[PDB]
Amino acid sequence: AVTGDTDQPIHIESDQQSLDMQGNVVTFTGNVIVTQGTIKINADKVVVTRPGKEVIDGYGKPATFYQMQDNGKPVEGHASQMHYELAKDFVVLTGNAYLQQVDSNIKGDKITYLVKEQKMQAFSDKGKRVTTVLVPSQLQD
Amino acid sequence: VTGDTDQPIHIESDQQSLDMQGNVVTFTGNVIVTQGTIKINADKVVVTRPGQGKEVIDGYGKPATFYQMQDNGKPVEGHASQMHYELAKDFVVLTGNAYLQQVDSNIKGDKITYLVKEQKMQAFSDKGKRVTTVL
Amino acid sequence: AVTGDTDQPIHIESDQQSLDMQGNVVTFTGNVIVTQGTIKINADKVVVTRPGKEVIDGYGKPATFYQMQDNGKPVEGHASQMHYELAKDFVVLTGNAYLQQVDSNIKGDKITYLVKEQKMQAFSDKGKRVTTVLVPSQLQD
Amino acid sequence: VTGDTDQPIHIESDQQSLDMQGNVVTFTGNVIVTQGTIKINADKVVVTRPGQGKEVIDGYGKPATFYQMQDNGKPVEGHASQMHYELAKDFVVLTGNAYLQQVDSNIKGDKITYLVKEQKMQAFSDKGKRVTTVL
Repeated sequence: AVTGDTDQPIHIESDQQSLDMQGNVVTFTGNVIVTQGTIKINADKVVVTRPGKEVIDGYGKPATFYQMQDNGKPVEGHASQMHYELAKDFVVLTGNAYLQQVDSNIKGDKITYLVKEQKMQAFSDKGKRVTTVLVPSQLQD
Repeated sequence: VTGDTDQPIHIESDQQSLDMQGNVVTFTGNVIVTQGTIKINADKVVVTRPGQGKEVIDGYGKPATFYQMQDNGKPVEGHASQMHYELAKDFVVLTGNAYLQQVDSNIKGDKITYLVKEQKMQAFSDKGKRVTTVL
Repeated sequence: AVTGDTDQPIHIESDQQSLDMQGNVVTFTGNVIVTQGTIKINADKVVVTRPGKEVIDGYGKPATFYQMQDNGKPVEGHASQMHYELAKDFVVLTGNAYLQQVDSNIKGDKITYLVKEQKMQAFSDKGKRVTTVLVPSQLQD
Repeated sequence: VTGDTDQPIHIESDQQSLDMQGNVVTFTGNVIVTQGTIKINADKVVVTRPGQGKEVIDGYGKPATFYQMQDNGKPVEGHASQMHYELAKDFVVLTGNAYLQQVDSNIKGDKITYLVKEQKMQAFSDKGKRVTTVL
């Protein structure tokens, strides 16, 4: 992750916005674009919660994720849902999830991504499988 | 074949963890690794790309299997509890009930060492003994 | 030689085994025991070659040779090296060689033994000699 | 001595061939046969044990020598080009420049026959003649 993204303001943009004062849930619908530094999430619906520290959930067909790494190369991925826990800098993709790095990619039903640890995990549902491919250092863009 | 090292690694598993700092990938649950003409089956696989040419594959299975086509069109196949493949040094090590064959040739032992380019196999025994029958 | 030994599988046993696919040389090291019927060779190292029909070379301190004869009596001998050519059933002992039959023995630097001919020859190096003793038919075991 | 026939045969040679089917041994190169109190030197020796009591020793030498102790403590010694000893019939035959002596007694001829138990020697001549001098 471009180190320092986390310390940036979270800019959201959408058509509609709903704000629920009791409960404290903010919703955005439309061409929802959420940006934080180089981080970019696109979804149809984005709901941000502050349980108790912010959490951001994105829903799309699919919801996309982008972020530049310290080396100038991007990380990209999509899934039915992007769960981003701001505090842990932890991104979870579920539902036909896909995540891509310059030297490797992963396809699965759930992909977790600890950004400030540079560690990714992927999981499959009963009857299904994870696909990982390591890109040879010469087929990399 | 010699050009397998430059081929992409395709892995299927029930789950995986990828440490991209320390360039290590761990796969578990009916893992199938294929890289060029290399196929590996195991319960757990660990692949390490220090820096791909210095790549290392470790496989753990009840039989855990290894397969690779050779340049002279003869495939190498074998199985063991643990399987270790150093692609840098074209070197395979099979441990625990190891078996390895290349068509008409074969060997068995508690540990098999297999130099892929030198085309030379070696079998070793624990507290036991290696044993063959030639006609 | 117990007639029919030659038609038996050659069983080898050792600690390590090396197999050299280019060249076609199989090596065995350790408490190498090679058996074929009643034939038994013990060595530290055994290398089997198929020039072109198998050949088996045994090295020990010394490498030993045993085989029961059709009459129930054994032939035994030892030397630094046991060269056994399977095709000709021809055993050569070299290096402080010794060969023993129920009624006779031979000590020399090289002893050849055509098993399927029941003929033995022994040789000495310049400056050395062969010793043959014929055992009286009453001092025989 | 009479019990020599039951004694082991010790032979030294540069080389030997032993046919164990047809019970024949051939020795070449400075051969030394010793059996009890029997010593034989020759370039080539052939010993045959049909079945040892029917043993036969043939010796070939430039002098080729024979030696055997007798029961009465007097040794028999002689030499010839060819030497033939039938231990079954206590019989020695020396051919070609034969010489044989037993202490004070002796004989010379182209062929000497020597009955060991009868203590009786005989000398024969080719196209020539036997010859002695008595004082």
